[PDB]
Formats: sequence, structure tokens, C-alpha cells
Amino acid sequence: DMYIERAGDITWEKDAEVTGNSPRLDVALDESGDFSLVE
Amino acid sequence: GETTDGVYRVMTRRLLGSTQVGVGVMQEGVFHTMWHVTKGAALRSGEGRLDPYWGDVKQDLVSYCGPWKLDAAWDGLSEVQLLAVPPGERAKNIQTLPGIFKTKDGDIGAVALDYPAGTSGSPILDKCGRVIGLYGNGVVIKNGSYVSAITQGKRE
Ligand SMILES: COc1cc(Cc2ccnc(N3CCNCC3)c2)nc(N2CCNCC2)n1
Repeated sequence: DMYIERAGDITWEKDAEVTGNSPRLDVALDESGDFSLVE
Repeated sequence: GETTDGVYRVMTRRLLGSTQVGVGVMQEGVFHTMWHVTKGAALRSGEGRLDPYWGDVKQDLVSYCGPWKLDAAWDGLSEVQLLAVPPGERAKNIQTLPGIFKTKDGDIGAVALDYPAGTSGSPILDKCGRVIGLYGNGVVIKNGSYVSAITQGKRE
């Protein structure tokens, strides 16, 4: 049996670590929910 | 059991040690997680039991105790925050500007942040702390790295 454990509050934090680019991709979603990169 | 609003860890005692299979969000008495984490199975919270209410494999979402409550969405312009809860590590807010998943059915948001697969189900926050989607389902790009979508369900 799986179980849950609290790990924090849902809050926006000022002065947070900023990382990560903004890519625009062409993808396809299947009946199984798996995203595949379309080219 | 405990139904306090916030972010939770989805754990299993089925393997060696206590492995963290995913993450979820409690809001208005509903546990919101990605389907691929729990596989639609019932969870436990203290002595209490969380039984599923709604789920969809294509959307990769599942809600417990009640219908999906999260209804906010990315504005396509503003920076967001992934409140990442990684396995064996403390919750961490990571600010980023989202990308785009251009599909035949519509454009969806995206986050190019790579975390261990046990982080699946971590919320994505707007400037008010409103949950606009969940991290953990996306695609692998030519870089080898992962780009997850901002997955959000419908409120009725
Ligand atoms: C390369 O793919 C993945 C997938 C996932 C999550 C996952 C795993 C298994 N099956 C899934 N599904 C949901 C949709 N279709 C049905 C099956 C989903 N996680 C990561 N990660 C690798 C490290 N970085 C982030 C997590 N990669």
C-alpha cells in the first residue's frame, strides 16, 4: 500500500533560484498519454 | 487521515527501503497527482485511506476523495515556479519561463527542468501561488535532457 507524507506549503517564494530555458517543440500525444517528439 | 492543504510525497514500502514513486497536491480535501505515479491505486495517510474519484490515462491525471479542484492556468507570458519535491531531498522552488508544446489539439506550456522521475507530480505555481499544472509528463529532446509539460485538469 502506497502512502502520502506532507513535504511543504504551496507558496510562491520571492528571491528563488532562476534556471531553465523556454523551448518551442512540435509534439504528439497518444491514447496512452505518452508525448512523442514530432519532426 | 491528515487532509491539510499543501504538497505531499507519494511513497512505497513494496521495494528495498521506502522508495518515493511521485509527488501530489492536497487542495479543498482532494489529493491531486499524475496517474503514472499511483496507477489509479488507493493510497494511505496515517491510518486513513485515500480512494480514487476520477482519473484519465491520456491526461495522466487522477484525483482522490473528490473531483479535480485545481483550475488556474499559465498566462503564456509570465515566469512560473516549479515547487519541486525531490526524493530524499527538501522541497525547493525553482523559477523558470515556460516553453511551448505545439500539438494538433492546441499549445500547452512546458518546463525544461530535469529531476529524478520520483519528482513526478510536483506543482507548477503562478505569482499568487495558485496551482496551474503538474510536472512529470513530457518528452526527451535531442539534447538527451527532459522537457515536461504543464499538465492541468478540468474543474466542474
Ligand atoms: C523519458 O520518459 C520519462 C517519463 C517519466 C514519467 C513516466 C514514466 C513512465 N511512464 C510514464 N507514462 C505516462 C504517460 N504515458 C504512460 C506512461 C511516465 N519521467 C521521466 N523522467 C526522467 C528523469 N527526468 C524527469 C523524470 N522520463
